[PDB]
Order: sequence, then structure tokens, then C-alpha cells
Amino acid sequence: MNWTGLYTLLSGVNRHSTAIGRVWLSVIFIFRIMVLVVAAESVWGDEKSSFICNTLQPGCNSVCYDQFFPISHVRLWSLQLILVSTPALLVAMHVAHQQHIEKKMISGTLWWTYVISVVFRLLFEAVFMYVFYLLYPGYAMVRLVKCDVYPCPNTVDCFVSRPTEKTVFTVFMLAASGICIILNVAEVVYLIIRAC
Amino acid sequence: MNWTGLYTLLSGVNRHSTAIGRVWLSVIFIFRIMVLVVAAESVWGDEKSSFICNTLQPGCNSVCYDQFFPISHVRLWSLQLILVSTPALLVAMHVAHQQHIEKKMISGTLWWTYVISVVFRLLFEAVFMYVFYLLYPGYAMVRLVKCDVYPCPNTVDCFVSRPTEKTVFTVFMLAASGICIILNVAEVVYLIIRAC
Ligand SMILES: CCCCCCCC/C=C\CCCCCCCC(=O)O[C@@H](COC(=O)CCCCCCCCCCCCCCC)COP(=O)([O-])OCC[N+](C)(C)C
Ligand SMILES: CCCCCCCC/C=C\CCCCCCCC(=O)O[C@@H](COC(=O)CCCCCCCCCCCCCCC)COP(=O)([O-])OCC[N+](C)(C)C
Ligand SMILES: CC(C)CCC[C@@H](C)[C@H]1CC[C@H]2[C@@H]3CC=C4C[C@@H](O)CC[C@]4(C)[C@H]3CC[C@]12C
Ligand SMILES: CC(C)CCC[C@@H](C)[C@H]1CC[C@H]2[C@@H]3CC=C4C[C@@H](O)CC[C@]4(C)[C@H]3CC[C@]12C
Repeated sequence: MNWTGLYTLLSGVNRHSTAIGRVWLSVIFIFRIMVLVVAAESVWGDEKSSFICNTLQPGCNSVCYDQFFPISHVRLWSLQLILVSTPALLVAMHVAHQQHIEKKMISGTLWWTYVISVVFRLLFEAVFMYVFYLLYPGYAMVRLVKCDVYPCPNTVDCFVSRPTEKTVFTVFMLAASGICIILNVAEVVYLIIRAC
Repeated sequence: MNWTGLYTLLSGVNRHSTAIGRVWLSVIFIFRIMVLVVAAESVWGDEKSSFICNTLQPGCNSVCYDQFFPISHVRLWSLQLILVSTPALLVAMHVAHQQHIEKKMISGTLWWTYVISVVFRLLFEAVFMYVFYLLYPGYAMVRLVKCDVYPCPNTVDCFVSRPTEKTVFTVFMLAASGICIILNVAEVVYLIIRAC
């Protein structure tokens, strides 16, 4: 493994991306992948097993955990990464297909599809940011929550596992997503300006 | 303690009661008291502590026990004995009061009050028999009961303590109560016949 191969793999074979989406976006993507890898198994490993409520009612822990955590942060970020990386994979596959068909026997089409893929990537980033805002208002996570879902009688106190570490990693991931959004907007603006 | 004193105490100082209510009713009353004494603490001692249901729901045992045993057989029989013995106590106290007031200074009044007390005793016996029939239809007691009272989810299986011994003692007490009813009716009929 060399740098001239890793850089080519990350950037794809596309020849229209500038240094914003070729040197900086790949680094932020690697940063997000590494943070998700080092945080998924350890911090969020025992989010449900150590989630306890102050009650004797059977089945209250599971219903309260599902009520307060419809989908954990780790899985939300994994889905966000997959959806954000899908258009880049599509562009790389399209470039490879065009190269194959021209070998066995265009610039504007590649430029347009790259612009469309960057727009879709920005849209996915914004959609996942909005979903995270809807599900979990506020970056901070609290230690104690009040759960009144059936079958729990009245309201019970349930305790979250590692609120502070999860808050730190949430801040990191949200900052990375914001940087990605800014870089995508800058890339779109730069391409439009240079094309005109 | 001699027999001529125990007999006088049981019969009271009333001079209108015949041999039915003076030799037989007192013996049946003693029999009921002895059976209740030997059965109350032992058979019904752990009726609630050993009453268990097949569920993890807290508080289901207590609500199911209260649902199926609104008032235990021992307490029902104790209340029945007290209420049945109340008119005899009233008659004895009235006889003592009349003796005291005649000493410090009638037969028809004593005859009428004795007849009324026997009628009230029969009425109390019948009322308690009907109450026992309403609360617990059938002499037999079952081992397993189906309880669907809140907070128990759906229907749970609850297990009664000593069904067979309680059935035996229920049969004994019901037979004694029936004998008491028959003797009271016979006493009333005999008094009415002899008075006319
Ligand atoms: C997302 C998770 C990240 C975790 C943190 C990772 C951080 C650290 C991880 C990785 C850092 C890199 C480690 C190896 C570097 C040596 C490369 C090398 O010598 O290449 C040379 C030889 O090599 C080859 O020909 C084969 C290259 C295999 C490299 C390892 C493959 C993946 C290992 C997966 C491991 C799985 C377990 C990992 C954990 C699950 C290049 O070939 P060459 O013939 O010299 O080139 C031509 C010669 N010429 C130039 C003179 C003309
Ligand atoms: C409902 C529960 C029932 C349970 C089953 C019971 C079955 C067995 C129970 C009881 C059977 C009787 C036992 C004692 C019998 C002896 C009587 C006697 O000798 O009398 C004589 C003396 O006696 C007295 O002067 C005093 C009498 C006291 C008797 C006991 C009082 C209550 C005990 C309560 C115990 C509490 C513990 C019990 C359990 C909680 C009579 O007096 P006298 O001077 O001879 O008379 C005149 C003389 N002359 C005739 C020559 C002219
Ligand atoms: C500018 C940034 C966003 C570019 C990022 C490039 C990403 C989307 C590309 C570069 C290399 C790609 C990987 C290359 C090889 C494989 C192995 C295959 O069996 C599953 C997909 C997987 C794991 C690809 C996933 C997408 C991937 C990680
Ligand atoms: C013909 C049958 C029904 C007659 C039965 C007589 C009954 C009702 C009488 C006879 C002796 C009585 C007892 C004599 C003395 C006492 C002690 C007193 O502190 C409480 C009441 C108590 C315990 C009496 C309760 C009623 C009693 C048991």
C-alpha cells in the first residue's frame, strides 16, 4: 500500500474534482470512519445492557430504552456515512464503466453527474443532520430520564450509560458533519463559478 | 369447675327453654367452638403467605387473594358464632337484670323475649348460611384459580393452600350450622305447640 494508490482510490478516477473534494473531503471521511470505529464498540457497546430503571415492573427497561433511543447514535452515523458515500461510489463505478466501454471500442456528462452527486451528498448530509436534531434535540445527554411508557406504572427514573463520553463523541461527529457540509457547498460553488 | 355450674352457665338462668335448647344446642355450640379453635390457627394460619401466583408482576398475589377470598372462612364462622350467641347473652343479661330488680324491691315477658331471641338466632344462622353460599358457591375448594384482576397481566394461575383440609372443615362447620338451624326450628315449634 502506497500513498499514490490510496489517494487514487479515495479520489476515484474522476478528473473534475478540485482539491476541496480530493484532499480535504477524503481526510474528513477517514476521520469520521476512524472515530466511528473507535467509538462504536466501546462507548455504545453496553448502551442497553447497562440501561436500568428504578422499578420492579418486568419489561420496563426495554420499553423505556426504545422510547428514549429509537435508533442509537452509532447506527445513525453509520447509515449517514453509507448514504453519503453512496454517490461517490456511483460516480466511481460510472467512470470505470465509461473507461471500460471506451476501451472495448463525455466530459460534459461526467461533469454533470459529478455535480449531481455532490448535490445529493450535501442533501443527504443535511437530511441526516435534521433527523438527528429531531430525534435528539441538543448535543448534551442527560444521566436521568423520566419514562412513563406502558407497562411502567406512573413515571420511573431510568439511567443512561456514559452520558458525558457520548456527548463528547456526538460533538465530534456533528462538527465533522458540519465541516463536510461546508466543504460540499464550497465545492459546488467553485465548480459553478469556474464553469462560468 | 363442676357440671352443675357449666350446665347452668350454658343454659343461662332462663326457665322456659326445653331440653332441645338446653342439652343439645349447648353441645353443638361447644363443638363448633372447639372445631373453630383447632382449625383457625393451623389450617387457615398461612392462607395468604403461601398463596402464590405464576407471575412476576408485583402486587398480583395480594389482589388475587383479595379477589378470591373477600373474607376467610374462619372469620366468617367467628362472626357467625358471635352473632348467633348475642341473643342468648341478651336473654341471660335480661334475666339477671330482672332478678336484680326484683331482689332490690313477668313470666309472659320472659317467654316472649326468649321466643324472639330464638327467632333472631335462627335468622342469623340462615343469613350467614346464605352469605357463605353467595361468597363461596360449593363446599369444595379448588387448588388452582384463574385471576385476571389488575395489575396482573391477562390471566394468571394462583394456587390455594390446603384445599382438601379446608373442604373437610367447611363440611363440618356447614353440617353443624344446619343442625343448629334444625334445632332452633324444632325449639320454636315445640314452644308454640306447648303454649297452645
Ligand atoms: C479502519 C480501521 C483502521 C485501523 C487502524 C489502521 C492503522 C495501521 C494500519 C495499516 C497501515 C499499513 C500496514 C502495512 C504497510 C506496509 C505496506 C507495504 O510494505 O507495501 C508494499 C508491499 O506491500 C504489499 O505488496 C502488500 C500491502 C499489504 C498491506 C496490508 C494490507 C491490509 C492489512 C489489513 C490489516 C487488518 C487489521 C487492521 C485492524 C482491523 C508496497 O508494495 P511494493 O512491492 O513495495 O511496491 C512496489 C515497489 N516499488 C515501490 C519499489 C516500485
Ligand atoms: C376452648 C378451649 C378449650 C381447650 C381444651 C380444654 C380441655 C381441658 C380443659 C379444662 C378441663 C378442666 C381442668 C380443671 C378441672 C379441675 C376442676 C376442679 O378441681 O374443680 C374444683 C376445684 O376447682 C376450683 O375451685 C377452681 C377451678 C379451676 C379450673 C380451671 C379454670 C380454668 C383453666 C383455664 C386453662 C387455660 C388453658 C387452656 C387452653 C387455652 C371444684 O371446686 P370444689 O371446692 O371441689 O367444689 C366444692 C366442693 N364440694 C363439691 C366437695 C362441695
Ligand atoms: C471524497 C470521498 C467522499 C471519497 C470516499 C470514497 C469511498 C466512498 C470509497 C473509496 C473506496 C471504497 C471501498 C473500496 C472497496 C470496497 C470493498 C467492497 O467489497 C465493498 C465496498 C468497499 C468497502 C468500498 C466502499 C466505498 C469506498 C470506501
Ligand atoms: C344455648 C346456647 C346457644 C348458649 C350459649 C351460651 C353463650 C352464648 C354464653 C355462655 C357463657 C358466656 C360467656 C361468659 C363470660 C364471658 C367473659 C366476658 O368477659 C366476655 C363474654 C364471655 C366470654 C361470655 C360469652 C357468651 C357465653 C359463651
